[PDB]
Amino acid sequence: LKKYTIDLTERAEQGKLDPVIGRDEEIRRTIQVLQRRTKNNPVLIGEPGVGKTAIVEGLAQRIINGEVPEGLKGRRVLALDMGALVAGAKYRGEFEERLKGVLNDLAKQEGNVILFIDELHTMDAGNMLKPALARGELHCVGATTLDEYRQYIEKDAALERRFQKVFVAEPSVEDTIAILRGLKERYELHHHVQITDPAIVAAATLSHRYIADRQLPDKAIDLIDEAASSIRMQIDSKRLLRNKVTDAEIAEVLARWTGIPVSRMMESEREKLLRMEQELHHRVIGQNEAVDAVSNAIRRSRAGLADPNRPIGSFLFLGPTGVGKTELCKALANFMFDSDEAMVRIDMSEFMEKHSVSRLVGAPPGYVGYEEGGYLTEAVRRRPYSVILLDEVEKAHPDVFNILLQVLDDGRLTDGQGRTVDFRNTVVIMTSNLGSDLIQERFGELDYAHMKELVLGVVSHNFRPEFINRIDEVVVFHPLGEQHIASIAQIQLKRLYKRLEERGYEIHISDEALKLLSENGYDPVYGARPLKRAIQQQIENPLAQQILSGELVPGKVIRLEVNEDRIVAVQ
Amino acid sequence: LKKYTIDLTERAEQGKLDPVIGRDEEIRRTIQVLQRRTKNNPVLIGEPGVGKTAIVEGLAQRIINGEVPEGLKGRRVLALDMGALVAGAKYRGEFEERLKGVLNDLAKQEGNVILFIDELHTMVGAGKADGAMDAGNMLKPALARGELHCVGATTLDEYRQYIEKDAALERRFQKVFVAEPSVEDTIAILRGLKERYELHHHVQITDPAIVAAATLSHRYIADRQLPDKAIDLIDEAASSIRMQIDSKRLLRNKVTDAEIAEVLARWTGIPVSRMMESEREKLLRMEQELHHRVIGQNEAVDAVSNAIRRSRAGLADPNRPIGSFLFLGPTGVGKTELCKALANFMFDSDEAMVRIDMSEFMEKHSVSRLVGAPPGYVGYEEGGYLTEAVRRRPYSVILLDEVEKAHPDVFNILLQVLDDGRLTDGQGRTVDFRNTVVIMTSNLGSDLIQERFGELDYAHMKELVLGVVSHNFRPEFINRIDEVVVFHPLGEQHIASIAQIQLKRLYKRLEERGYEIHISDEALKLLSENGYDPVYGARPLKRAIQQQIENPLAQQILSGELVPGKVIRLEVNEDRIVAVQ
Amino acid sequence: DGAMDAGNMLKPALARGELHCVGATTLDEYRQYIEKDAALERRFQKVFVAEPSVEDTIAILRGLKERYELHHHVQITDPAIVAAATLSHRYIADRQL
Amino acid sequence: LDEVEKAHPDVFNILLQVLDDGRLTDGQGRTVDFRNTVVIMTSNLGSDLIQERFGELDYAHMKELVLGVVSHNFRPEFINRIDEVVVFHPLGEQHI
Ligand SMILES: Nc1ncnc2c1ncn2[C@@H]1O[C@H](COP(=O)(O)OP(=O)(O)OP(O)(O)=S)[C@@H](O)[C@H]1O
Ligand SMILES: Nc1ncnc2c1ncn2[C@@H]1O[C@H](COP(=O)(O)OP(=O)(O)O)[C@@H](O)[C@H]1O
Ligand SMILES: Nc1ncnc2c1ncn2[C@@H]1O[C@H](COP(=O)(O)OP(=O)(O)O)[C@@H](O)[C@H]1O
Ligand SMILES: Nc1ncnc2c1ncn2[C@@H]1O[C@H](COP(=O)(O)OP(=O)(O)O)[C@@H](O)[C@H]1O
Repeated sequence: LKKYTIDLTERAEQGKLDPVIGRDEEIRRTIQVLQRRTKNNPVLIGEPGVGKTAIVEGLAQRIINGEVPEGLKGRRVLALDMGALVAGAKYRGEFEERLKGVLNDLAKQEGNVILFIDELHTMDAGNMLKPALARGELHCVGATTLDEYRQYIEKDAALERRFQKVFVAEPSVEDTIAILRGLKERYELHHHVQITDPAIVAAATLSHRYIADRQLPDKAIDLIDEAASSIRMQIDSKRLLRNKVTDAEIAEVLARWTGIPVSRMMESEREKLLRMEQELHHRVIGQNEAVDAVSNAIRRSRAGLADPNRPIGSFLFLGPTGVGKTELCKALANFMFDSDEAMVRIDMSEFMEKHSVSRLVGAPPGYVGYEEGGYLTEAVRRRPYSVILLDEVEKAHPDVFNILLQVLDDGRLTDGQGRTVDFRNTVVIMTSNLGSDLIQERFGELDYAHMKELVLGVVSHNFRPEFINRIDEVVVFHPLGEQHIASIAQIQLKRLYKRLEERGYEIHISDEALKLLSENGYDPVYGARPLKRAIQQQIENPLAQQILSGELVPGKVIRLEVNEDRIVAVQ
Repeated sequence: LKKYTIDLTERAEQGKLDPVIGRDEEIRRTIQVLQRRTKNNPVLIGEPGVGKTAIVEGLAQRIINGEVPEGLKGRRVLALDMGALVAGAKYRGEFEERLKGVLNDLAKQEGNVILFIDELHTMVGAGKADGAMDAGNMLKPALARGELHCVGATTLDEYRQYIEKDAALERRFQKVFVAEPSVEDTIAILRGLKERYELHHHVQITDPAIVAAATLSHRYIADRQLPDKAIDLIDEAASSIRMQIDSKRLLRNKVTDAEIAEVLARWTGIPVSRMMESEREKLLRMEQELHHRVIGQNEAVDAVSNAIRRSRAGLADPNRPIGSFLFLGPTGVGKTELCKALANFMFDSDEAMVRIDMSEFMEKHSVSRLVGAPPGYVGYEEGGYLTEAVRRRPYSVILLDEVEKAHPDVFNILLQVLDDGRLTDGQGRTVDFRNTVVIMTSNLGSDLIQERFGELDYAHMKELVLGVVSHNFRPEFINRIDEVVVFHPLGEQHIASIAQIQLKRLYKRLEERGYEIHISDEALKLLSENGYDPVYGARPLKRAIQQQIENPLAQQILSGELVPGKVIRLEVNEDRIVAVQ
Repeated sequence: DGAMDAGNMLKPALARGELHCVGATTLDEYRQYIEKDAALERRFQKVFVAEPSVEDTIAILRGLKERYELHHHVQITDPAIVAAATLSHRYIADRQL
Repeated sequence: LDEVEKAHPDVFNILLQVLDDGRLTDGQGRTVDFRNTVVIMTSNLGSDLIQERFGELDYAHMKELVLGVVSHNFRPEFINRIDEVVVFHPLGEQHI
């Protein structure tokens, strides 16, 4: 009288119920599937929350209270017994006599009571229950993932005659909100535990902004119970306690593997004075042309106002290439993602094949290579975070020109196989390499508001008037002078400093000594690409010549001399 | 034997088997094979959901009820499962002791047992690990000696690449082809099976919901086979109504075709559900509902709305698409816009218009991009641009844009879609255009269409343009077109009515932001000077919002007097327009 | 035949309720050796904990050096501690920090 | 990696991870560090372009001439991850 008897009258006697809130059009689906006789086995597929707990607690609520009479109620079904199957059985084959005895002797009353079985994926998933499922015995409620469903339950053929994929879509933030609405039946009457409104949402907002590889509600019910365990054990660690529940309880639990505090995890209405001066302006004091996209074009995007089907956050940003684009697309990702993952560069410069059809926005059939294709074909299926560049589109023959008009408008959203692409959180920096190549020489009297109307007015509409008729905001990047790269040639040398103090050499360099490099440094054609090899050929390959020779001993700082026709820093 | 093989014959004595209706030529041919001396092994070759598992359940019901010959009288139909034989077979020859345990129990039965191996292809290469196969190589002597009576039931392409590759096992089975029943042959299937679903659901199922469970399944569900979806639909509908009596004559239990097409609209997306909607309001106003978003073009809508009424009355050719149109005429007149309207009428989504631009098919090598590459060539398993798109949406308006810019050898690809509604892919699969509307815009006579529209009233643009310059020299393509449609160019009467739905669909959301604008009547001809074009058409009107109305807000930010919240006007002056707060 | 249940026997303390577990073991050996036993990993939920850092294992090495200075009778110098954590992290790849 | 231009272009995506990070994923999912190897790729893409170098090409413009022929064969993300593209001159009479 122990194993195969579960009485569901007890569930209101002990309060053993965790109520489901949010899923009703995805659980009444698993009562539509279950009520059939062909394919009457719902297997619940996806992220958690249901798992044979929504149909069993959402079943006694409509019978015992008494709005409907007794001539209609009577759908009293039962639930899973799984615990004592493998445990307590010793032999080979005498384990099997318990599983055949649990299904055959529930037929003592000619089908008076029916039964569900839960969580069938393991193999008990079609080795000992397969005649028990094919004989039309009783119907069960499965629960798999999506990939473990196509491991076991769909490349079979005799099992999908009864099972069918029931997918649940990714849930709200209000999943654990009502978990702590009812559960004060157990918390305040005997322990007086309060958890405030900004403390339930705090452990649940971690999905669309913080980390998006993991599901929400597994990360919500566990990071509240650890934050609520504060009082009874920190009083046993051998004005007294904040009884006002704030963001502090979750932050001790959440930030014990990151290192970033509360201060930028709840970016809010007044927090936008605090999110101006954190990481963008300590690595470099500057790069304040692109701060406009987070100041005036941010009000209609992050307050529930992001309309994806017309560009509102698309602030246009121009310049040359290799000159500061790729760092800011990483440093704005460093300002957002707390790390480095934005690797995007698109140029239409030096490739002449018929493969420029797939680099647009995807390949229609008749091609080779859909797995990579173009770069933007793969940059949403990898992860939805990428900052799209557009360079050097102005050179090919004019049959290829006007295909840039189709994506920027509200005509069709242009995905590839049925799942979405990014329309809301992308700043597009493009590159203008028209006659701004002779202007890079001097930094005296450069135009900010004389540049784009009188220079561009007479040079654009001779060959093509359909390019700048839309695009008009032109402001230049930094002109390549002396001291603005003397900061940049210090950034690449200070990662040579840390490369060198690991072996005991601290090298200094003067304002005179690093503009010795500037005669062999930058290129107006490539940007700041020949800066790094100029560090190798001028100092770093002569430096390793002297570290190995032993004439630069660790400990003594060395200075330079001006000398004969090859310029190296010797004693 | 009793550990693996489900006994179908004692599952028929309890009444647990589905009543099998019909199949008496495929059951008799099965018994004709099951009574052979050697190789008495039928294989019920069909397709998924044809009824080949419910043929042996109509053979096992037949042995008990006794309509079998003497010789099959009193047999047992055991349903061997090759998934329960490779179930826990970890070690060496744990599988082979399961067959040779089953095969030696079948020899103790001295031929009184029929063995139903459902899905024989799961037997080809079962416990195969070491080398030589172990399931259809252990049965191979007792299959050829006429010893174990093996009713197989596989599908035809699972027979083709599993059982036909073992040519020594392919001969031990006799193909009893189970063709799927027709739409009238599955009503009698479902008329007798309806009571087995009435007793399970406690739900009354009318034969109106059964005569329409099969005509709507066959017409609209094309991937499945017929007595699998027609019984899926009634089981889904009886479970949809089983909610309405549990929780919350007018609280009904009856299934009618209202509930059957509602489940099928919830499956595929075709809303032909009930005419108690505004469809009675819609079926004769089918020509003027297009006029809501196709301004003018009375010859255009009376060709497309009369052709898609011709098929909703069941009167059109079922070996031909719903409409085959040649929309030759000027650019920006209602050519591409009507097909969006025709998709937003028939399949009520203008995203169901498969636009194909035939300037991408300028040269002759680029014709296997539409139809698919042959076997062995690049882009074979990808498919074609037209055939795979119609396999995505078989219910779509195909727009073939500027077909005069195609190669002449792409109209040859487009002779079979028009004549028969078929196009074979490069992989030998045929796609079915019988539900699509193939509309083909062109600019081949547009120089002579535009000059004579206010001269030759409504019919002489059709005649006499064909033969001097236009398409008659390649004559096989003209007569396959359903209606050749010429487009009269737009005057000022239409572009005033065409330039009113620019923001009409976005109008129904953006009121509380601070925008509601009524019609201003002074800047009407500012857009009617660049937009109303006799030569280039009304397509520069879409740039006449991107160039005329939307400019001095989104770039005039930094000066510091114009801020949004005030609705702009336009008046006829030399203004460089102002905006007062 | 009837054996092979060293962990199965433990679970009659889970029938008691007395069975308790803090799984700290090899992760992929926790996957394929706890394969069929769902009654050993009932709701043991994914909470992060693994290898440290280079400056975290310098504190490991600085407190453990007295066991290695007295086993070998050498004087492990604090440059050798930092260089053992930085260079092994950089160069040795198959091993953990 | 000699005769590198004869490799299929799906081998350069595998080779790119070597020059990007120093890592390369084994087909069993093992990460192999290449940060202490010297990876040399021998190719002759600009073969008939260096045979005319003896007139007015002293390895500065000649480096950019062969990197025009090579950029038609290798991806631009691949060539920038190469530390040093080296152009070999043809051997004179005194070298033989
Ligand atoms: N002639 C028939 N009379 C009565 N019921 C039928 C008939 N044909 C099919 N059915 C029923 O319709 C369904 C058809 O499924 P099956 O009989 O298994 O066909 P099937 O060919 O085996 O499909 P698969 O893909 O191989 S499982 C079952 O529920 C049958 O009971
Ligand atoms: N919508 C929801 N309503 C109520 N509880 C939820 C909801 N979503 C998640 N949960 C909680 O999250 C936990 C998920 O755990 P579990 O159901 O074991 O995961 P799985 O479904 O993957 O087996 C449950 O304990 C449940 O209480
Ligand atoms: N703020 C900056 N100002 C100038 N140059 C920079 C800055 N940040 C990075 N760089 C330079 O950009 C170079 C990389 O540019 P390049 O290789 O031409 O383009 P990409 O990285 O997009 O391929 C680095 O060598 C670095 O010196
Ligand atoms: N007969 C018409 N009815 C309704 N709108 C029209 C008509 N003719 C032109 N238009 C408008 O003109 C625009 C034409 O744009 P576009 O599609 O670029 O031209 P085309 O159809 O020639 O390719 C459409 O957006 C449409 O709103």
